[PDB]
Amino acid sequence: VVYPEINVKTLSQAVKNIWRLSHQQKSGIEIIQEKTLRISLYSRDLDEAARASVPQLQTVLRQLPPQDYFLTLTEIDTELEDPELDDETRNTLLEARSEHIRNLKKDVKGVIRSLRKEANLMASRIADVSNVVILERLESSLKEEQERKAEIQADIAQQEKNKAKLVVDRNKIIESQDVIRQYNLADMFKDYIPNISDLDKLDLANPKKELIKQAIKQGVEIAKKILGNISKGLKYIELADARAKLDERINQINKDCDDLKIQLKGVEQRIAGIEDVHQIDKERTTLLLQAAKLEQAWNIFAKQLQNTIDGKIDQQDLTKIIHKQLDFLDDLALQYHSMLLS
Ligand code: NA
Ligand code: NA
Repeated sequence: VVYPEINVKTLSQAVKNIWRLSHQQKSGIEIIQEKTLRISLYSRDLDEAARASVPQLQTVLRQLPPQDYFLTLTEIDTELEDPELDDETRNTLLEARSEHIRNLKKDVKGVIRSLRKEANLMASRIADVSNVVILERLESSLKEEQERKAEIQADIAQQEKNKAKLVVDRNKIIESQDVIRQYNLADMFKDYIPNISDLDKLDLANPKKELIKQAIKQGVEIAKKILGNISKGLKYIELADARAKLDERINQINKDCDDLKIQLKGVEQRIAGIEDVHQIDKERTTLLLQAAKLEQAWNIFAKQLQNTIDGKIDQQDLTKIIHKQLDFLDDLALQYHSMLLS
C-alpha cells in the first residue's frame, strides 16, 4: 500500500485564485457570473473541510496508542509460551486478551468511522464544486468575441488610413490657399484661380515660382476632383468649399473611430472575462486533483485498519499502521503551518 502525495498549498492557492478571478472577471453574461461565485463559495468550503480534517483525524488516531492493551497484549502473548498452569494461567490469560481485543476492535471501528466521515464529507465537497457547469459554449463565445474584435480592429485600421489620405489632401489645399493669400493672387486674377502657365509670367524669383506653381497645381487638382470638376476652372470660394467637405468627412471619421474604440474596450473586457472563466475551470481542476487524493487517503486509511481487525489481531502491526498514518497527517499539518499564499 502507498499513500498519495498531496500538496495542500496547491489546493489552497487554487481556491484563493478562484476567489480573486470570480470577482474581477467581467464577461457580462451574468449566469456565468453567478455560477463562478458558486464555484468560489464551494471551493472555500472544500478548503475548510481539508484544513479541519487534519487536526480532527490526528485527535482520533492519537487516542489509540496510549491505551493499555497495546503493551499488555505483547506481555500476554510472550508469557503465553512456556509450560504453564493450563487452567489457572492459560485459560485466564486467554480470556483477558479476548477482553483487550474486543476493546481494540471497538476503538479501531471508531477511527474507521471518523475516516469514512471525512471521506464522505470531502466527496460531498468535490461534488458541489465540480457539478457547476461553466464551459458550455464558452469556446464558442470566445471565438465570437475574437471575430468581432478582429473586424473592429480592421475597421479602425481602414478608417485611420482613409483619414490619413484625407489629411494630406486637406493640407495640399491649405498650402494652395497660403500661396494665394501670401502673394495676393485673388487681387490680380478675378474669381478664378490662375493657371500654371499664368504664374510663370509673374515677377518672382525662380525658386519662388516653382514653390507656388507646385502648390496651386496640387491643391487645385484635388479640389476639382472633390467637387466633380473635370471641365471648368476653379474659383477661390470653390477651393474653400472643397476643404469644407474634407473637414466634414475627417470629423465624421474621427467620430466613427471614437465609437469603434468604445466597442473595442467592450470586446476586450469580455474576452478578458471569458479567459478568467477558463482559468477558473483550470484552477478548479488543480484543486480537485489534490481534493480527490485526500478522499482517497482517508478511504485507504480506513480499509488499512479494517484489514488489521478482519482476521487475527496483529497488535504490533497496528502500531506501525497508526504511526505511518500519523506521520502522513503530521506532514499535512507541516504544510498548512508553513503555508505562504499569494
Ligand atoms: Na462555510
Ligand atoms: Na448541494
